[PDB]
Amino acid sequence: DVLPPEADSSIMMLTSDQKPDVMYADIGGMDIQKQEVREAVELPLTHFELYKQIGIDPPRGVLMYGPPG
Amino acid sequence: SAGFDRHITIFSPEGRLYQVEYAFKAINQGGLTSVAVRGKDCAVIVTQKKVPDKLLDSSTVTHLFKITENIGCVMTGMTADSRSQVQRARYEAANWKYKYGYEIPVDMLCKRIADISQVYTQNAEMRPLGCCMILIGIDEEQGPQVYKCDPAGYYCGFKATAAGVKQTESTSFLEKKVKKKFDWTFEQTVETAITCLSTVLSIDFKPSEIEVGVVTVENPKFRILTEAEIDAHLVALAE
Amino acid sequence: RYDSRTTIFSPEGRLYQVEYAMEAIGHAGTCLGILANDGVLLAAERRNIHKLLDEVFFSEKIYKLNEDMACSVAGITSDANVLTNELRLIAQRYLLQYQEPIPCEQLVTALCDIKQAYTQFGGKRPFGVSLLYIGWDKHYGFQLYQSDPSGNYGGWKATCIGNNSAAAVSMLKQDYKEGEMTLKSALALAIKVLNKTMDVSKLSAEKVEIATLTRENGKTVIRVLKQKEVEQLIKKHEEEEAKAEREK
Amino acid sequence: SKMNLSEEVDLEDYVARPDKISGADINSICQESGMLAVRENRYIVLAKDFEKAYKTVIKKDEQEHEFYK
Amino acid sequence: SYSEIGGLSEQIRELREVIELPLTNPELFQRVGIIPPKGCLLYGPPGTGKTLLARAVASQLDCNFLKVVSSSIVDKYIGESARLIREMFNYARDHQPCIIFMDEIDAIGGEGTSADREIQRTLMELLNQMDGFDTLHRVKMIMATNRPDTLDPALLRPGRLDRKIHIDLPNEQARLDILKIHAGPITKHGEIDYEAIVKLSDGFNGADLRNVCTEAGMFAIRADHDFVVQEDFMKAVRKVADSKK
Amino acid sequence: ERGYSFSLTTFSPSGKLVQIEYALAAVAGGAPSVGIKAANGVVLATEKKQKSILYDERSVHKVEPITKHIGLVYSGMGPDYRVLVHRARKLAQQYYLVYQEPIPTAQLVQRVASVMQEYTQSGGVRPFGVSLLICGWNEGRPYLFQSDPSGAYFAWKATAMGKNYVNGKTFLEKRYNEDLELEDAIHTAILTLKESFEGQMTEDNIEVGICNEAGFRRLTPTEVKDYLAAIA
Ligand SMILES: Nc1ncnc2c1ncn2[C@@H]1O[C@H](COP(=O)(O)OP(=O)(O)O)[C@@H](O)[C@H]1O
Repeated sequence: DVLPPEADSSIMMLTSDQKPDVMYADIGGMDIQKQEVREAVELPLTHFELYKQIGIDPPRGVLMYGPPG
Repeated sequence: SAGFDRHITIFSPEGRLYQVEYAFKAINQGGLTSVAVRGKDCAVIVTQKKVPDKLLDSSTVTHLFKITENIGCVMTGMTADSRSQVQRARYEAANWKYKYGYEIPVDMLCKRIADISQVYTQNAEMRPLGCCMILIGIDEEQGPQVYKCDPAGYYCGFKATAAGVKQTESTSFLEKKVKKKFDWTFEQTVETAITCLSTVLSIDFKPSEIEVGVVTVENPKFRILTEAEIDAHLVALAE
Repeated sequence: RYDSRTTIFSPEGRLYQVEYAMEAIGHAGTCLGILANDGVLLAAERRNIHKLLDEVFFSEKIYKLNEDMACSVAGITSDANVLTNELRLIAQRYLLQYQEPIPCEQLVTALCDIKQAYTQFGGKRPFGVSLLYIGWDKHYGFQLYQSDPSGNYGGWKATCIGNNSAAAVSMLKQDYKEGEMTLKSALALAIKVLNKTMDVSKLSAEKVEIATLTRENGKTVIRVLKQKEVEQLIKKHEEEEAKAEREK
Repeated sequence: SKMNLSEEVDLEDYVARPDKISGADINSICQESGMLAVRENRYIVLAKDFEKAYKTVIKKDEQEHEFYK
Repeated sequence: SYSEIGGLSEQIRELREVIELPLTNPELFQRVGIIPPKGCLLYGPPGTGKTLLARAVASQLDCNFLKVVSSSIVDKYIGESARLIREMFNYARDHQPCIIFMDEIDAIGGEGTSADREIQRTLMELLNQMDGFDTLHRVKMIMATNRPDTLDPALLRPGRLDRKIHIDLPNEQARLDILKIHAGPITKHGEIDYEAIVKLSDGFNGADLRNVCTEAGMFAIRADHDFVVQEDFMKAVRKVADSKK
Repeated sequence: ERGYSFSLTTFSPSGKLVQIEYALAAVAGGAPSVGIKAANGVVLATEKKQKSILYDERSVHKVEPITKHIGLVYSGMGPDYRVLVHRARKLAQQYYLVYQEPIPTAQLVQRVASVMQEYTQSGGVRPFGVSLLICGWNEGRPYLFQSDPSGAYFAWKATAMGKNYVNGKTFLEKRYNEDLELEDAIHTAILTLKESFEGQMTEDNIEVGICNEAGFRRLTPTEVKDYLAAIA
């Protein structure tokens, strides 16, 4: 018998009980910053067809920078 | 946050002279604090006289020094450097009077003193004097003025000021007082200073525990009130 | 390591602090002198061309030393200022003592003598500024002199310092003209090299400074070209460049 | 939106101040104002607590040394 | 108990309000609508009793207590300094509620070298552990320091170890209470002139009074056995003055 | 660069005088001050915001004169600024005693920067960690110069040092037109400090010095209050 792999929380992959509980509406403003982040790390996972329809691979990395807090 | 520090002439990467910073933290080593408050027509300074023995000659324990007949100062910091600053200020005031023909305004006094302390900050020859000068005096056409001027060489005019271990608490209490504007008469000024030191120290202030110096426009002369006078002032504060 | 003081000799015999001062000229501005008979020029560059910079001097990189001497500068601003002050003082001292203009080389020798002294005595950072010299004298006429923060100097016909110095000198060698170096050709060559050694193209007139020295009726008029003549010079270079594309 | 604010607490007079307070500073201003209201056993945050807390999160200088300015 | 530490009534009350309230009655904080505060910063002269205060809170709350010397956690080898904080916090996750009392932070809290950037890295690890991702948790920290100006401003935030409690050297009236609590257990039928001892003990710290009591007991041990005379307290104070310097 | 940042007389392998850069960083962490050059004159403004109400705001002035036609402003070490202003006044008086004409702005700034360079050439003396903005009315054209601890004097038309200086320059190049006058130069200068000054603009918090045809003069609080009520 081959057993399914065991990599559930090897390096602290967020489990179903470790959700941050922070809604998008909970955070204030950041509309442009939300849209840019949502456009590289959330949108490609769901709507990959729309990305492939233009001929661009979705951006793979984002860097949020600014003053602390 | 030690930084480069070790040489006073060496700037930190962020641009702060760490060695000059430690002079301020050397100021409050003496365990005493002095409070100055400017009234409508007078300026008063109250300091801590903590004689930790019965053998000390209480006459020479004074932190108040008379630089000139019209301007007096109180010391908060290391005693030796404070005395050295007193000696330098006396020479500076005498030189001003001999060179320009009239007594030195209190502002120019440790403008010059802070200028001397600033050269000590730049040139790596003299270790900076770890003590603050609080100067009072009646100058004509501007009335009483109070000047607190630090080892780093920054001088400014204070409606009231305090330096020592209990410096932040005292200046906060003054923040509370000077704002609810009232008639800052001489008795009110002395009361404000006494309340400052008492509230920050929570001490009943036995009359041998403090030294108050008064300069008033009516008699522009540096005077240190004797024990009986400060006892009467403390009683008037009580009721 | 042996770069703690300017007076420390490395085990290989190399003054590391000096060479650190030498290589630091790469951060200095681009100033070049082209080959030219009956004239000579320097072509400087203005890095700080921000619009909020009011212009009052028009010679921030071009300095006049004597009535017949002009020098550029490439290095630390304060060092360049004190060095040019000493330059003018030495030139005027020679003029007072001999009642004759300094003969070019002896002024450059004076600066290099002063400069090397900082590289020998301790407690003084070596002067990290190299500067071209132009001038005329009754001995050798027009000359171009290369100062170097080590106190080493040298006669030159075409050289440059600062950013992209190697590219500028290589390009000056590519079209190096001996003898047939008229002032118009020298100006054209200066603009042509400045077009490439400067990263920004089109060579805007306000960002390029040319100073020329010519012998006119025994007066040695030192000229700094205004915006109009620099504009027409870059226009001439642009029209010449248009013809070069006919090969394709 | 989740905090219990008195009707007299007008948030606009604090957002119009020119101080460059960060989002973390804004959350500090809110949480410490609520804490101050809690200290007095009051279950409603008043404008006085908001003004008092507003002064304690924007005075970041405090110590300084008066000679760097 | 909280009565064991004497003369910090105001500071004791602020620490109770900061830490005891979110762990005992969070209903007030959730009714107001604010996330419960976590962390209190006790600063003062060394030996004044901040650790005793932390133990008193951890005893009244009947919760597990972690005491750590912050100066010990900064190890020469890279990454172990932040690793210790990481293990500490993940440890507090399993055993809840937790009082994470950290000692003098000036080593950790408050630049061109690897060893200096190590302190930066462990500082970022600390601030991430207190306020940030994973679980915001309910454990509390009694992180205490000796020099408050050195502390990083970011280390002073509401959900990030707010409330700078000042614990100065034992107050003038506090000396009497401290001597009452630490000398009362010691058998002593003779009357006490406590004011004289307090005046003879100026600049003393809380531990010094306990050493005075223990050493007075020692003087009694080297003698009859019963504490009867004030001269013993005088010489105890002097030897806890000159020999403890 | 890492171990050579201490000494000011030691070149880094890239030849960077790191101590001067650290002094300039100290300059960039000072109180924001702005000066702009109008076709009518030069206006300099700074924020003298005390840490408490306890201070006498009129005691120490930041916008200060050298001669009747030249004023100074700074963003950095005030104690270092005082010695600088003293030496600048001495140098101007020395020029007046020899040439009998008032110091031109260019020359005065050159010798002040030379004084600055004197403290950045040997070990044991620290660079003057303040940057100075200098005005002047002479030979019928206004001047505005900035001198840094490095000794490099510029010819700024309009600039601002201190905290949030980048945002201050960003405000400029937007509402700064060359053909303006002094009266709106005051309004522009007050606006520039507004993007950095954290608090209400009260008459004893912003000190402005106009450097006009008649000469440089520090504005009294009443006129500053008038302009501040006009802008607000
Ligand atoms: N204010 C105080 N009241 C009573 N005992 C004290 C006080 N301060 C210190 N002590 C005694 O000193 C001992 C150690 O003090 P400690 O908590 O280490 O001080 P700190 O936390 O300032 O280092 C404790 O066992 C305690 O009995």
